[PDB]
Formats: sequence, structure tokens, C-alpha cells
Amino acid sequence: EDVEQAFRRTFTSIILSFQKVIGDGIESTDDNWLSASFKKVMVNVKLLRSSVVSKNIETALSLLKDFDFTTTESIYVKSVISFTLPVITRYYNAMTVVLERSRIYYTNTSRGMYILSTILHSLAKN
Amino acid sequence: NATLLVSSLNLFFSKSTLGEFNARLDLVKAFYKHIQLIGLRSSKIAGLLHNTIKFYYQFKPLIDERITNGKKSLEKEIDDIILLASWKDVNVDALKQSSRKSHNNLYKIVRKYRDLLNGDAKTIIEAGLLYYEDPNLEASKNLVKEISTWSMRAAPLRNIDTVASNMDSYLEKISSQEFPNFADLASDFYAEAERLRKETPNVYRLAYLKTQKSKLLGDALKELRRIGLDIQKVQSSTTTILANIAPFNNEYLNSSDAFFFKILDLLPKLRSAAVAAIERGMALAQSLMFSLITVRHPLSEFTNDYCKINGMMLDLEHFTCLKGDIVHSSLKANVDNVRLFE
Repeated sequence: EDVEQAFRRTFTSIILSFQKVIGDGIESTDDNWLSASFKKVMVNVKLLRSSVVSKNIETALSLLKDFDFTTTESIYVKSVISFTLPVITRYYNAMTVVLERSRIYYTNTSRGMYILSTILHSLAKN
Repeated sequence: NATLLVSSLNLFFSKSTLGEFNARLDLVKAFYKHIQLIGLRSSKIAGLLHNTIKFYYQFKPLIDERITNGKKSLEKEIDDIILLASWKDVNVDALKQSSRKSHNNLYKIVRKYRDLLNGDAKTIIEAGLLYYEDPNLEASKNLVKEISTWSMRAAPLRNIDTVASNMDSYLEKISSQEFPNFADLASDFYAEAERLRKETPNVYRLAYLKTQKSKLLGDALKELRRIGLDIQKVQSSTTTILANIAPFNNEYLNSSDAFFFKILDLLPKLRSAAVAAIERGMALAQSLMFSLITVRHPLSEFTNDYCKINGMMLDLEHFTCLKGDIVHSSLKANVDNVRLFE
């Protein structure tokens, strides 16, 4: 019952972020897009505010082991926690499409930078 | 605290030898796993040692290559003296002289080892170097969950049916998001540049090959300026940047960052190497280097959250498997009792 407020306080924090994602547009190569995408990914990671999400959700967890409740606000809690995980399903999956897409994004640029450094080094010797 | 430390450390590896090398790394990783032990309370000084080990460990297989192609002369010689020392018609009195002579022949041959072993660890650094973890989820916390969820209780602040559809539809839209790659362009330049530098007869179309040289070196910088692009005071040397870098420690990005650490070896050679396109480009990459560097601390903290929430989604998906009710604090002690007995 107190945990109703606890798990509502994070439930408001998380959907809001998805409303912020659609708050920003979408990018699909033609002109001035690397200098756009370095910033897009950096506002996208900032949009998630995960340092507070992982904090307040871990706090909502910590009471569950540090404190217990016998058969009262512990028996419809399954009706509560069922009410709040068709969504972390979406979120943790949403944490990854950016992350797997960002990991590769770092690597293309760093490897092209390696090749360009080798090129200009060769041309330094020309 | 930091710059002095990386500089004082760089001697400890640069002042060594090829057989006096791996012991240094296996001595220093002890210190790296020691600072973790005190805690991530101290997470400014272990990040250093991580990046330095990632830097010098990059060189180790090429070091071992040298001894492996170097020992082959010596293994053969010791085999030859062994089969020389192979005895037939035993003849005790002849054996002793064959022993004390052989010790003289061994003495020079180990010396050759010491000529390989005392070789400078520096020169391999001085030559530099010439040239996915697959995460996914559609996790399976399925029912338990039903219209049973509608039991509420203490709430006055909701429908869950369509919003679950709203968020996966958002996931469809954002999963379709994608940016272009970059390595294709550097590889096109790689192709045409190796063509120009390889298509030279050097015979006195020398002027025409110079025309194409000018064309490519102009076009490259133009199209580089076409898409995107004061940092001198911080980004001028390895220790200036490496003593403040954000590392990767969690094993999602310690397979996808050596293409960064490789940039560090040739970079001093670029600085020593230094028409005006040269001045544009050498300064051009520093902004790109900064764009590649600055990202690392944000994404490190992002990942540091990510593993926790995965490990806790795991817990709560196991919390769906409740059968009784909350009894863990009373259980919190005896679990440690039995685990102590494990």
C-alpha cells in the first residue's frame, strides 16, 4: 500500500521518458549527419536519466528484503507488480537497441579514424 | 595525482625487456585487482591502470612473435648437442670428457637467449603498429499476470492495455532509427590512396599521377568538411588524455574499443611527422578525437546502470514466482549460515 506509492513514483518516471523519446524526432547520409548523430545519441542517453531510474527502483527493491509484510500489502503485491511489468519489458529492451546501435556506431568512426590517421601519416611521408 | 602516475608507470614498462615484460603485466594486474578490492569508492585510479593495461597488452602478441621466431635457431642447436651427447657403447671413461666439453658449448648458446632476452622493450613501442558481444532481449516475464491485476486498493491515479501497445509501437519506431556508417568512406580513401601510391612507375604521367594526387587530397578534405567538423591545451599527448579517460570495465565494450587505443600509438608519430591541407587535417582530427573521447564517461555510466537494472529485472521476474509471502529478513541470516558452511 505504501509500496503502491513507491511503485507508482517510478511508474510515472519511466513512461515520461518514452514520451520524451517521441518528443524527439527520428534520423534516417546526405548532408551533415555525423555532427548531428554524435549529439542525437548524447541527448538520447541523457533522455533516459537512468542514474535516477536505477536508483529509485533499487530503493523500491531494498525495502522488500530489509522489511517484510506478512499477508497484507504482500498478497495483492502480485496484483501490483503485475501492473508494472508489461513496461520494464519495453524499457530494458529500449535500453538495448540504442546501446547495441551505439556500440557499433563508436566502432565505425574509430576505425575510419584509424585508417585516416594511417593515410595522413603516409602523406606526411609524401 | 594522475598524470604523474601514468608517466612514472610508463617507465616501468618502457624500461624493460621482452622476457622481462609479461611478469610486469601479471605484477600490475595484481595491483589493479587490489584497488577494486578496497572498492569502487576509489574509481579514479583503477580506471587508469585498466587503460594502461589495455594499451600495453595490445603489444604482447607481437612481442611473443619475436621470441618464437628467435628461439628456433637455439632449440635446434641444443637438440644437435643432445643427439651429439646421445651415447652408444657406453664406455664410462669417455662420458666425463663429453660432459665438461658440452657445458662450454651450452654456455654461449644460453648467451644468445640473453641477447634475445635483454633486448630493449622500447623499440617495439617505437615501431608502433602498422595496421560483437551480441546483446538482445525480448524477455519472458509472462504470466500469474491476468485481470487479477484489476484487484485494486489504494489507487486513484489507470488503463494498461493500450499503453503497453503504445510503448512497443514506440519501440518499433525507434528500433527503425539508424545513422549511416563511416568506415566505408575511409576504406574508399584507403583503396584510392593505395592505388595512387602503388600505381607509381617512378619513371621519368608522373605529372598526371601528381594531378590525381592533388585531386584526391583536395576531395578528401572537402567532403570531410562537408559533413560536420579549442582542445590543444588538453589533447596534445597520451598522458594528458589517458590520465583522464573514461574506461570500459563491463564486458560489453571491452571488445569494441581497440580501434581507439590503436589511435594512440601512431599519434606521437603524427605529431613528430608535422601544404595547408596538412594543417587543416592534423587539426581536423583533434575535434573528431574529442568527439570520440568525451562520449566515454556518459556511456560508461549508462552501462553501469544497465547491468544493475538487468540483474534486478531478473530478480523481479523471479519475484513473480512467489508462492508464499515476504520472508527474507528473517531468512537473511541463515542463508549466510549455510553459505558459510558451503
